[PDB]
Amino acid sequence: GDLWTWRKYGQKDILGSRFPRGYYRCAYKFTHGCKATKQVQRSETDSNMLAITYLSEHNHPRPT
Amino acid sequence: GAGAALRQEIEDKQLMVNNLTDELQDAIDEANPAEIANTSQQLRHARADLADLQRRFAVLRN
Ligand SMILES: [Zn+2]
Repeated sequence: GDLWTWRKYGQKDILGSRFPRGYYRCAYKFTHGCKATKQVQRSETDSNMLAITYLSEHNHPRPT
Repeated sequence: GAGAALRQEIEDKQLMVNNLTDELQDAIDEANPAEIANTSQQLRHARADLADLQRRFAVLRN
């Protein structure tokens, strides 16, 4: 799951994967000064697995 | 300012450049020449993108 709003600022070609890592920053980065980011990795092999790395908590509640 | 999205885009790119730099230095610490090649190559592209967005800004200043 994930209850926050994000904007993808970049992706990296990983070695031994056709699935690039997504680099996401909070939609509120600019409006609210939010520092929060997350990195998202899917696996072409393992179908259902999803690997996310969250860096920094949000400086606001999650929105409706 | 009108071209304030250009200010945003720039910082988003500068952020990716910082991640790619972190990883490149992590890869140098780990002595992983394959990951050095991968990250350094993609860091050139990211930094050129950054350079291009900054040229666009300097234009508006003028
Ligand atoms: Zn946030």
